[PDB]
Amino acid sequence: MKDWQLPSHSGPYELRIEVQPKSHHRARYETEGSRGAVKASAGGHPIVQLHGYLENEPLMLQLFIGTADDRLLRPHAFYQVHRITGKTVSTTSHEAILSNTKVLEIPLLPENSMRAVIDCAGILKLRNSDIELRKGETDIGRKNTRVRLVFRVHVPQPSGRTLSLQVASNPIECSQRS
DNA sequence: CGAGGAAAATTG
DNA sequence: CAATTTTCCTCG
Repeated sequence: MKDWQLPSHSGPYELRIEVQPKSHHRARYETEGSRGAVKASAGGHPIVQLHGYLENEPLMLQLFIGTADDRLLRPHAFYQVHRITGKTVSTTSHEAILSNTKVLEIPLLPENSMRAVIDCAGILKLRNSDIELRKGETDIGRKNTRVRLVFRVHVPQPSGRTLSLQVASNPIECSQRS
């Protein structure tokens, strides 16, 4: 259900998420698109801050979404939707649709305290029945209503070594019945 | 306003 | 048949 006790670290640098949301996101449907977005049982929007690269060179962070499978990940289902609310502090946020995969290329400014708060992305539920007739693909069919987040950064050091990171956020789950 | 809970439909 | 889902409803 959660594995936050076994980090890999990146030398003298460390890219980790600050305030973490709950694993019970509320993804609505394309037929009832109205509510459902970035929130938690009470209050705890997700935050992403890098504490390591302290050079005058800029950096670009990318997001990699992958369903909550067992060992090898699968091609993301369809958790792709926009948002709307003055509280949508889009200081650092971006999206990138891929062949059955969703990614977010969020760049980091130079001296902006390396801040990247997440409060401008909602969540849509993937109608399993619609993904059942999909055939071939192994996206959210009918027994997998859970996806996983994988944050990855890539900052090349001007000397002889690349600084790449890979974090894993909690799996998004809309089904309430175990 | 959002979210959760419950209800329900359909599919396997 | 039960599994699982689906969408709604109600509620905070």
